[PDB]
Amino acid sequence: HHHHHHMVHITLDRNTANSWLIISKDRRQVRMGDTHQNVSDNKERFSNYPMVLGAQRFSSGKMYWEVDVTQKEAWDLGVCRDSVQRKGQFSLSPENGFWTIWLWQDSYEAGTSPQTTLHIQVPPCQIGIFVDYEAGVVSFYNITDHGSLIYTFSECVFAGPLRPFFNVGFNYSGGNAAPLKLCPL
Ligand SMILES: Cn1ccc(C(=O)NC[C@H]2CCCO2)n1
Repeated sequence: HHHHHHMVHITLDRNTANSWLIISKDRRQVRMGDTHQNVSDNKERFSNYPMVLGAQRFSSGKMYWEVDVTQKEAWDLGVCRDSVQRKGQFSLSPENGFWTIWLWQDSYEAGTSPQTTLHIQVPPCQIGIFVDYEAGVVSFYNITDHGSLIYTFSECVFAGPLRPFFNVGFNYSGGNAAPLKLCPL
């Protein structure tokens, strides 16, 4: 792919984070804490899952960023509507305003309804995310495997401003403590 030149500098929005997340001072890394991180509750925070949004809002153009997932067992990544539900249980689907992929139990899947099996020969350590707002496209790339395509959502109906979306996953196993990191441009 030749999307690197649409690179954007993403930072995480503390105010949207689940109350157990720890966001680094530079707002470029997030991990699961072992307890509540001593913040007040607010209507923006994801309550049920270890999720957080980027601060940036996109309503036009082409955007590209990269995320480091090294040594994680579980995570979700992509974009979502600014108006997605924050509280209670929900599925990651385009009907609910999410365009995402994930790792779970040694398999990679795209957040369609129902979910789609991904075919990855080289487990990725870094994921590239490309959004073309006007075209209605969200694509995922395997940076570890020379940028190979993972998945394309096309005919997307964004229906609002988009925000970068992250889920660090639970750490019931003790094997999923590692952070998500936004990689330098
Ligand atoms: C499950 N559910 C429905 C609505 C809410 C909500 O807004 N909670 C946030 C807090 C902290 C201050 C006000 O309430 N949570």
